Amino acid sequence: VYEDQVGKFDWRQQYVGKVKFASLEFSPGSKKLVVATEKNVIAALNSRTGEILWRHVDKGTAEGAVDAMLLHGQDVITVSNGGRIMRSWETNIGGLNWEITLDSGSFQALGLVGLQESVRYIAVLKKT
Amino acid sequence: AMEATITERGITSRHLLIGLPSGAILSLPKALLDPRRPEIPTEQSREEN
Amino acid sequence: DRFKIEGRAVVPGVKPQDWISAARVLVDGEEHVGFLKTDGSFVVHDIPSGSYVVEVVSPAYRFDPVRVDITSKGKMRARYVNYIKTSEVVRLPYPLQMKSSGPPSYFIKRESWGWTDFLMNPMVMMMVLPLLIFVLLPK
Repeated sequence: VYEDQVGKFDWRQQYVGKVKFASLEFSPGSKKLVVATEKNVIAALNSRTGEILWRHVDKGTAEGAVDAMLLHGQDVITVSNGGRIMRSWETNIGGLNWEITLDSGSFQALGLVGLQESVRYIAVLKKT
Repeated sequence: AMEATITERGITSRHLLIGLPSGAILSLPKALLDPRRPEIPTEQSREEN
Repeated sequence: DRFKIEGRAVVPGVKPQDWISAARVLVDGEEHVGFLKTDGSFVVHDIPSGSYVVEVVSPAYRFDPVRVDITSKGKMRARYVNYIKTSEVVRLPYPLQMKSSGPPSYFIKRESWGWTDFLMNPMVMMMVLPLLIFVLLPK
């Protein structure tokens, strides 16, 4: 019976948290709009329509908070928690490009370092 | 999360709604989780309900 | 002392990148959460010693949870999920390879009554004799 009445008298509205680190890059810019909120959820809105394409929720008790968020041409990099686990996501699709573990430090700043031509490395400076 | 369905008069059944980490909400009857559950199948027990 | 668990999930068909969208894996359920790669693999770090159940959560094709035992020395033993029994049932290799059976049934089925099957009614059969008798009259 449930298949017959799909959406007769039911509805779901999807929301996300307060916008903390949102970027407005993507020179092609079809509809992509990335937003990383303060509730350990990273979402992707649409400039044209406004719906959610892909969103991810890890944590929310006390850990997994987003600290910094950098953006390359097609790949987005972000650091969770406080400098222990770092994962890089994509914008054309939704998923994980690569992951990296860090040491036991205090995340203060990160940046991009280009050797001669373009960015090849990311630099992460901790307390010591 | 856990909750119970509450009706105005209270003639229907009492279903318990339970949430899961996945997101699906499952409703189970209270009759299954009844304290009057005999260990060994008893004649009158199996006869009544 | 902290360890890491990695695994690979293969869908029978479709596209791995199709199924990666909105796909996560749980180790306890709200404590440790892992995310999948572009094709498919769950890699989880920052874990203590103990026993945990790995389950891939998806509104789409579902997966069977697998019990994993972590030792302090560094031995990893995976078993079938057993609640009534608490012994070793079947031992399989460590590189988690979950095989989703398919879409779980979310809606129930309701069937109608067949034309050849409704002729078995106590009332429908008591009309067929008058129907035949009245048909044989003009013929």
